[PDB]
Amino acid sequence: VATTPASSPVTLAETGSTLLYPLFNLWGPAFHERYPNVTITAQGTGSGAGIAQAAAGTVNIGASDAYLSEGDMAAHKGLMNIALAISAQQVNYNLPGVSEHLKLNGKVLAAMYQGTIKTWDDPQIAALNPGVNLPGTAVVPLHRSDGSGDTFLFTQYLSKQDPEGWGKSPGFGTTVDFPAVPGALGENGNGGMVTGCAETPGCVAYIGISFLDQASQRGLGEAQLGNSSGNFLLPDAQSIQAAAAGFASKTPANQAISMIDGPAPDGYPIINYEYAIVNNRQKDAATAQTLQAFLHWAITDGNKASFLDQVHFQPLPPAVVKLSDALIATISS
Repeated sequence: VATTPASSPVTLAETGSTLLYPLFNLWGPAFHERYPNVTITAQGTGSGAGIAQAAAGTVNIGASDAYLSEGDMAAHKGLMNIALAISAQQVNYNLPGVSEHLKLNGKVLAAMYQGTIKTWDDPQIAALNPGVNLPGTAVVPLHRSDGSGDTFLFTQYLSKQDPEGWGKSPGFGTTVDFPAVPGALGENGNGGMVTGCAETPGCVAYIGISFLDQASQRGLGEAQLGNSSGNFLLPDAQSIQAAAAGFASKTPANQAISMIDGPAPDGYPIINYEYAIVNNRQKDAATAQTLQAFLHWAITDGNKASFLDQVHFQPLPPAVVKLSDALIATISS
């Protein structure tokens, strides 16, 4: 693995995951400060564009919260997903006056997105939140309009917890045919989800953890999500470090692994690796070497708390760092 960038000016273009975007805005300047000859550009366009453009050769780095499907790998040989850090997703809602962190699970959320739960005081919700005065506000299940990693993560949670329902249809993916129910409205990017949700009381939205602060500032509630052990957790360092322990020794060599709804009793149900989608063959030697240098930097120096703590991510455990490096090292020209 090349740990030093070429000396000639090189530009690494990135695009994709709005979830990973805030972090790339920190990494980019830091690396550039260290190696002035290297220019890093990034844009928040959603995981879909990330996968699409990296595959088309339009950018050097596609950012994605979703791993490549077996189909994607077969269609674009040389394309791989390298883990860079661990992140998570929370479920925000707009219910002014409700102080508590409402408890929800994949079964109840699937019902909301399927239109069977139409109000916030529905029996299925009250059963999970005894003592809370739930309003009769109508539920408005919002979803991402653009191909999104958050959609992939959310719909996998729903699919795992509701195998016979959501699991069968519409299943999961970066783009999903959401049930056409009242309020099934589309919003662009995580920002759009925050903004959309804050707009009208009763909204529900799956939003990436790096937008947690913004969501709170807008006065949105944050749900406690139930895991398979019957526990309801908030996404924080503790619950994510606990959920990751479930897959630290079980990550495949190609790193395509779902860490959704794991077995850790105290683990948060929606965590995931953030991926750099990159092609095994680059423009020239200088560019291949610089991309390697940057990616290895990102998973070592870039994984320090000074960086990750700002967007609420956790670092990759060592065995995984090793696997990423092994993939970084195949980047040639």
